[PDB]
Amino acid sequence: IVTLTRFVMEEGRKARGTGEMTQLLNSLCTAVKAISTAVRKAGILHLYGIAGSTNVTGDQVKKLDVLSNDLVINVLKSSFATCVLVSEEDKNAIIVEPEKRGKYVVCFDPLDGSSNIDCLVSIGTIFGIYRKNSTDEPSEKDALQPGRNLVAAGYALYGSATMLVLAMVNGVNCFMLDPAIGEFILVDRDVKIKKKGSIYSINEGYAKEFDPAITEYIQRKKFPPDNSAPYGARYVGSMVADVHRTLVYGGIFMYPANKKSPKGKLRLLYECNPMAYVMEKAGGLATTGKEAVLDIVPTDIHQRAPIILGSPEDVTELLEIYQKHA
Amino acid sequence: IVTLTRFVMEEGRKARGTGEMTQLLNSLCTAVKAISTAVRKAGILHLYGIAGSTNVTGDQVKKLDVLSNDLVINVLKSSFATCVLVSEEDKNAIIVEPEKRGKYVVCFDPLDGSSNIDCLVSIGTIFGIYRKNSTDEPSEKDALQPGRNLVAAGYALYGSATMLVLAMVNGVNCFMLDPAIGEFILVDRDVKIKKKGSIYSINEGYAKEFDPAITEYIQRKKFPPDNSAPYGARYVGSMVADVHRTLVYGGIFMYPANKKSPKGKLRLLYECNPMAYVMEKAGGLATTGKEAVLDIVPTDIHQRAPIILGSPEDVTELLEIYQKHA
Amino acid sequence: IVTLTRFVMEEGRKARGTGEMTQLLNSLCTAVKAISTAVRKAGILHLYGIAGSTNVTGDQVKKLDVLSNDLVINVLKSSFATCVLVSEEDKNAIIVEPEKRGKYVVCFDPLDGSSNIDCLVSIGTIFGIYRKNSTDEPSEKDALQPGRNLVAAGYALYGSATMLVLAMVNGVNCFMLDPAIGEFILVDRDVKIKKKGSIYSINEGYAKEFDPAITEYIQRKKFPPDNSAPYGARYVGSMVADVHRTLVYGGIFMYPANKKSPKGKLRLLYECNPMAYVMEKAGGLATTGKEAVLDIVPTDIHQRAPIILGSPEDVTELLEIYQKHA
Amino acid sequence: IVTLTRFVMEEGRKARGTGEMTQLLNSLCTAVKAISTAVRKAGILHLYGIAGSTNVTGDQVKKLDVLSNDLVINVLKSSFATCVLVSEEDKNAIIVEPEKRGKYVVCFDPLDGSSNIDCLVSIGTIFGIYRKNSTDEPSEKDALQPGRNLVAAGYALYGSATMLVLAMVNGVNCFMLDPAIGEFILVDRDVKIKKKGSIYSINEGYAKEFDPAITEYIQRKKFPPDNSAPYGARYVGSMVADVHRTLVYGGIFMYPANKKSPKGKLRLLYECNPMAYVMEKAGGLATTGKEAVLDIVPTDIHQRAPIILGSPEDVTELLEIYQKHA
Ligand SMILES: Nc1ncnc2c1ncn2[C@@H]1O[C@H](COP(=O)(O)O)[C@@H](O)[C@H]1O
Ligand SMILES: Nc1ncnc2c1ncn2[C@@H]1O[C@H](COP(=O)(O)O)[C@@H](O)[C@H]1O
Ligand SMILES: Nc1ncnc2c1ncn2[C@@H]1O[C@H](COP(=O)(O)O)[C@@H](O)[C@H]1O
Ligand SMILES: Nc1ncnc2c1ncn2[C@@H]1O[C@H](COP(=O)(O)O)[C@@H](O)[C@H]1O
Ligand SMILES: O=P(O)(O)OC[C@H]1O[C@](O)(CO)[C@@H](O)[C@@H]1O
Ligand SMILES: O=P(O)(O)OC[C@H]1O[C@](O)(CO)[C@@H](O)[C@@H]1O
Ligand SMILES: O=P(O)(O)OC[C@H]1O[C@](O)(CO)[C@@H](O)[C@@H]1O
Ligand SMILES: O=P(O)(O)OC[C@H]1O[C@](O)(CO)[C@@H](O)[C@@H]1O
Ligand SMILES: [Mn+2]
Ligand SMILES: [Mn+2]
Ligand SMILES: [Mn+2]
Ligand SMILES: [Mn+2]
Ligand SMILES: [Mn+2]
Ligand SMILES: [Mn+2]
Ligand SMILES: [Mn+2]
Ligand SMILES: [Mn+2]
Repeated sequence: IVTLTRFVMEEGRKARGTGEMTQLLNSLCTAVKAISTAVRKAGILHLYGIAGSTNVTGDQVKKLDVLSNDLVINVLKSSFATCVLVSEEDKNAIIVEPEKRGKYVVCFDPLDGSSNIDCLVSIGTIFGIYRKNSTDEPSEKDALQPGRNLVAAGYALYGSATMLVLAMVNGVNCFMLDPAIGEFILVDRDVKIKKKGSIYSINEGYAKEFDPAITEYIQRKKFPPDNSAPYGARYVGSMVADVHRTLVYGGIFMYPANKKSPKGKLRLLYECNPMAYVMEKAGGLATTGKEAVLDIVPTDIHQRAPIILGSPEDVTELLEIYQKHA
Repeated sequence: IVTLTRFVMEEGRKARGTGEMTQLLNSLCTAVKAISTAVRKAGILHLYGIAGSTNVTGDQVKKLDVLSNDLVINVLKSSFATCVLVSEEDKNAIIVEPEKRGKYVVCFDPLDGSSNIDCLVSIGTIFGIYRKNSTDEPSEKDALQPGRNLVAAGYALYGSATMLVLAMVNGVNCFMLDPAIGEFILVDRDVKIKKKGSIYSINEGYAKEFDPAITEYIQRKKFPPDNSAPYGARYVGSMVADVHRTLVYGGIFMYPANKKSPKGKLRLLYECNPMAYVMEKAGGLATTGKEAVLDIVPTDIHQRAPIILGSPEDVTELLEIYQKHA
Repeated sequence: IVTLTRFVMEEGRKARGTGEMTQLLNSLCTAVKAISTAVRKAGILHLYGIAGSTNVTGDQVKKLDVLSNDLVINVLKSSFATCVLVSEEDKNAIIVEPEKRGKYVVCFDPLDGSSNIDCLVSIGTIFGIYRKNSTDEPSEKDALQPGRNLVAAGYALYGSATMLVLAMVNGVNCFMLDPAIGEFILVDRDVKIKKKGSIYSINEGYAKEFDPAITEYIQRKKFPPDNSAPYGARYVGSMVADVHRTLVYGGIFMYPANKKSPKGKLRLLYECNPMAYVMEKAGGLATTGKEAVLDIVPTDIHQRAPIILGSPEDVTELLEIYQKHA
Repeated sequence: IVTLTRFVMEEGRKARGTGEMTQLLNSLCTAVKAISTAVRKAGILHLYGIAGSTNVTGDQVKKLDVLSNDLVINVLKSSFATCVLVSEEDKNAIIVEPEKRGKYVVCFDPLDGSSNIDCLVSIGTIFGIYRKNSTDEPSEKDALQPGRNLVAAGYALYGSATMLVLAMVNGVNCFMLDPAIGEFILVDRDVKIKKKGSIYSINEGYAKEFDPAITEYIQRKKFPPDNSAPYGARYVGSMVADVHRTLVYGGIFMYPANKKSPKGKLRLLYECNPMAYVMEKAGGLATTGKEAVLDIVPTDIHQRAPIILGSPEDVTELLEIYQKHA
């Protein structure tokens, strides 16, 4: 029945758009379809391996990182829709050339889940979009806006299937990719997260580095005090996968500050904020433990932040702990 | 360069086979390719949902369970290669009809990872094969052989890519599926597992139900006593995915007996034993905590067992704990 | 490098469009991709057979006719771009409903080449587009415009490859479909036809029904009077295929009036005019034998016309004969 | 229901085979699937163009010629099934190396229809297979057997769909390729040709070079003397396509000797004989005009012959003319 293209246009029409938010999104889709095709046979393309470098953020860069990165930089460019790009792979903001330039700023993780490539676990692409504020010549500053300024945010999951999840002012919609005809077919319209789930998702390899609240919280999931059943544990290793499972099954996902990462691991611009926006749009929350993610005015484009998100009741139960303690 | 077909035949030729081990395997591949195609667009085929029943083992059965099941039952049948089939989905052994019958017994999880379907996490298919012993009319007994009798074992992963991993007397080989031409192209020849890794994989939602060894072991992964770095934690939720990551990255995977499941959760016939065989063939171990999995003469086809597997040094470190305690 | 999407937008941007010519075209592409996927496995979908009816024009209707028809009617509708549709399969004009209506009229052969389906020869889709003139409530009349009013025209070939050929005021571009990622990649930019070729393409099964000019002309192709080599003969059976080969190799294609079809066989609205427009835009001609096709004000939507098209020198050589005789 | 693999094995089983006729055939299929994938996007792979050479037989060699050739040479080799290969592209017989050698001789047109590549018309692959006679070290002679010695013959059509047609002692079966899962699904079981059709297929560009019988025959198709309707004319340009349409619709296909090609154009080994074998197995005929094709002991591997084939009544009507005249 409904293709992403169609849905795009019908929702962008009713909002009276110029078509520019549109070109952009459709450009992004092609990017996703291309990445997804490569991923489904990346080992047959010798795309596992290193490309040979370290990130601005520290990552040991893989070829897939590269390919998928170029693709997005390409497709966003040719869209005539954007003016500033912030990529995980790129040290500095990318300023579109003047003739190809649009009024949009786009932050993205071209391939989230690097630790999961070689072993063929789920991985994905995350992106956010803000409308340009400044009249300034477009600079790196036009990215340093908080999450509450996002006009669109989503991510693609190359899981058992390839899914494109997309949130805007009015809600979250999931579209799945039909490899056969190369289109994204709406699978879930206007998705909402459960008020409470029963899955906690965290790398407990940092049990020792964790703070007193995370510690108390986990213990409560494992030793429920109302003597209810203990939450299930899940941690795929790929932010896009865990966030998504949290989305459809409910529960909570966690990458908290620890004694070593005052500011957690995940990046504000291109992992944290879009995931938060999606999530709030579905009716769940997203906190550092101490403040909403979407309210944080970034000062650095590669800056990290902690992140608690998911079922509102769960996220709340833990905000309470953080209070109980600080 | 090398397709599964080719590799099959060249290795089956050198062993002087009848071609029967062969027909069988190739039949299995088609099964896998079909399952994989459906999975990559299962939501677009309305294959998420329930089919409407409970298993012999307890599972809330999904349509994918069904489809994928029928397919294997079909393809194994038409192969002329098998005589007894044991399926997760099927209460009783399936006895091939006499004209289509072969000298092989095939146990399989048609779709492992049901809790992970809806959220699009990795899932897969696991299978084992034994040569028929009895001259008896083929009965359910011809399945009740221990794991050290396996002639072939492997599984397919529908992860970010679709992989077909296969172990026989001589070693483990990975083949990836190229959707484009619908063939399985050898990606890794004669794979070996690291002697020690740094990932422990377990549902810690049962922290409370766990025994003293598992408990002590996890604590050691989190609080290394040689003050080394603490292992990373991973738990996809899908046996096929976690086993596989263990395979290529090293580390350990765990689904131990607990105060509620004297005998763990996973089934001996079609989850545990094939995974153990693969794993031992790669150079790692697979234990109940108390005995090798492959040495356990099953008495029931749907019987469960605990299972510790992975890097030999890790699996050993924990066997020691189990000793230290019992 | 360039996708149809991209090329669409960049050429529609420079013309200052509303995006409406655009939505429409992209809708058409999805239609084509869908038709093409089905065709590449139509026998495996039991799509060879009859659907069970006769056309307004006389055709024994096949299921593919139907499927492909519905698809276009669907996709053109949802585009918000059109107001009147004329289909080969549909007796009367189709008037889009008011809320979904646009300012465009679209005539199309949903699946050209029915005699060639069962035997797996090339087949295709042809379409034309005019901008609405009347302020009249959109009626069937808004289709009864001549070919020189076309704003866009092309067709898709499902040949050995799937090609999308598209002509507008500024020229003809070919895009090929990459099944892998489901996009149309520009293969030939701004195509031109040779001034003269060496292939004549005609159903000589009507040798007897043919007029004196066609007869004289064919004889000249077979017995060249400058004692040059005789033209090659080609006649696939599928208008889309023969027109296209004429396009890229040069030569001439013919479906002339005969003693039985005062007005030839092919339909003006949806076979003849778009093929003529493409062809003139490439630098060749298209004549009834007596008048340009694009100058013919249709009076009936299912009306036929003769059609000579291809290399300008050839088409001219034959216009001369038609003169020499009448 | 039935895959080529399955059908292969079940028919090869009942004949009590070694599996060697089998390996071979399945190797051939992969070859076909690979060629077909490339063809469906050959322009996107820059595979239109010249590779840069002339054949033993005269052809201006295209890259597709090359790719597809290598593939077959590869796959036939690795099959362990063959000992001599005769290719259109290869001047001399190819003698498999001793360790990879089998008891089979395989002649093939790796890509029939070169004049049709660039314009995206249907093209294909033709092949024949004979069992080795000599005890001689395998030489070029083991190919110089007549057509009545063929054990298997068929061809693949990359038309609107990709079809694999295959004849053996017991009859002709068509299998279509489902791109989706990369398998060949039986579409027509044990096919038969009509006793008479109404389509004559010939390059009438040689009207002038033709002999008195062909001339008289064509005139009869166009001016039926029983005043019946005149046959339809078809000539795709691609032997594989015209032969196939003849197969399923009935009628006749013609590439006769002419004043310039005492021996017609098509090659005996790899175009003519397999097409003849298929055709006779369906219940039609195949003649030079003067003698069955399958009875001709070749003396040269690249030798040509005329060829009339199709509906037995038609082929007969024309054999009579050839008599009437000589
Ligand atoms: N396809 C669309 N879906 C939803 N909103 C849109 C769309 N296109 C445009 N808009 C809204 O209109 C604003 C400007 O549109 P545009 O003129 O295309 O940049 C955006 O910030 C959106 O909020
Ligand atoms: N394709 C193969 N690869 C490895 N071993 C094989 C193969 N086919 C047969 N064998 C060996 O030969 C035994 C019997 O072969 P079969 O006669 O095909 O049942 C099996 O138990 C295998 O150990
Ligand atoms: N994508 C496009 N390519 C070429 N011309 C276009 C395109 N879109 C619009 N136009 C031109 O602008 C006119 C109206 O555009 P629209 O406002 O989209 O209906 C059309 O008749 C075209 O000639
Ligand atoms: N798959 C098959 N289908 C039909 N006949 C076969 C097949 N395999 C073998 N045969 C017959 O058995 C002969 C030798 O088989 P093989 O031992 O495989 O070379 C061939 O010449 C065939 O006529
Ligand atoms: O390896 P860790 O410490 O568990 O962190 C995993 C995280 O790393 C990422 O790959 C980004 O670094 C995320 O996708 C994922 O949540
Ligand atoms: O849901 P739990 O208790 O973590 O168990 C997960 C296990 O269940 C299975 O789906 C089989 O029941 C395995 O794939 C997986 O290891
Ligand atoms: O069957 P005929 O008389 O040769 O006409 C063939 C024509 O018919 C069509 O299928 C439309 O009727 C065209 O595609 C093709 O040119
Ligand atoms: O170009 P001509 O003379 O019509 O001959 C066409 C023949 O050439 C071939 O391409 C082989 O030369 C055949 O496929 C086809 O029948
Ligand atoms: Mn990244
Ligand atoms: Mn990431
Ligand atoms: Mn299962
Ligand atoms: Mn399972
Ligand atoms: Mn039609
Ligand atoms: Mn038509
Ligand atoms: Mn050739
Ligand atoms: Mn040929």
